[PDB]
Amino acid sequence: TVAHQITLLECVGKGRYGEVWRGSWQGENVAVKIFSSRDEKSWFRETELYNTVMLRHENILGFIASDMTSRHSSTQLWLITHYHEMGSLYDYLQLTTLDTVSCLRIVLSIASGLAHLHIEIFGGKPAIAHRDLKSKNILVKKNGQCCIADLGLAVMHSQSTNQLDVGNNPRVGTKRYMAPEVLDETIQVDCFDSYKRVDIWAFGLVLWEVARRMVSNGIVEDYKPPFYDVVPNDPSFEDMRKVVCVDQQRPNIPNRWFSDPTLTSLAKLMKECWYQNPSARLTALRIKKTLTKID
Ligand SMILES: CCn1cc(-c2ccnc(Nc3ccc(N4CCN(C5COC5)CC4)cc3)n2)c(-c2cccnc2)n1
Repeated sequence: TVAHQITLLECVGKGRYGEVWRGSWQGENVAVKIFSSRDEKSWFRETELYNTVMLRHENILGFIASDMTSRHSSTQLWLITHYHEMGSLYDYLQLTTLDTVSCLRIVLSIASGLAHLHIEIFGGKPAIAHRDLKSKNILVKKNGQCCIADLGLAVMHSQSTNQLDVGNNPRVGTKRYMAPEVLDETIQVDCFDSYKRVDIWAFGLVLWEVARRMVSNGIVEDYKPPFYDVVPNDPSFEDMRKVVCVDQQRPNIPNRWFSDPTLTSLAKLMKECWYQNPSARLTALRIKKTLTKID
């Protein structure tokens, strides 16, 4: 049962991460991620998280089950979750432009999901850093809010024991979105705060991607990924470090943005996610409060 109770209907994505399928469970739409054979530790970590923690939130991909199963005479690792037909924020930002209300809805939902991850709840969940946040890791829901997915690189911290749980995963984050301290390998790995600060850096990149797609003064930019103009597709590790650490570049913020009320708040936020000093960066909770106030 659990995975034998599921019919894989159509495969909506294939990539390094493996495969994502739309499928039926009880005649219900579910997402089914089938992990690539290279990536069993991400499956194990995510199964470990969603099983040992009460991790449920509007803006976090809703867990249904994890399972092992045979197909084509080989073991497959499955993670089954709610299904969101609109797909990834990354693909959404190419299929449409945004007004002010829908841009703010999107980024605030993301900040809310991320704050919920970052914040320990007592008697309950530990603090959780995501460590691979990106537009391709964020699902758009029918109601226009988003939810965060792909918890396989997650790190946890509990105040009761003061134990940092970094797990055992050789996988590293998407290179395009790696904060400088990850690229120049100076991140203080023993301090949980360092990982929250990595999620904030990545959140600023996503915030940048979204803001760009908001119409202001009747105009809008084509979708482009962070640093699209200084690194190739599938950027390499040294590709990113030279741009981020040596040149210390940031995605460009048009000056005009500071004449638009909404874009002004957004551009101020992103700049305070990109401080090269990780301790200078806003926290997720502060981002949520700020966006909650915007109009
Ligand atoms: C690869 C990123 N990931 C997306 C999902 C995920 C979770 C829940 N629901 C959905 N549904 C969905 C619907 C439509 C589309 N499409 C949109 C447009 N289409 C265009 C062709 O060019 C782009 C591409 C595909 C994609 C996904 N996906 C998951 C996942 C799944 C299970 C467990 N853990 C994570 N990982």
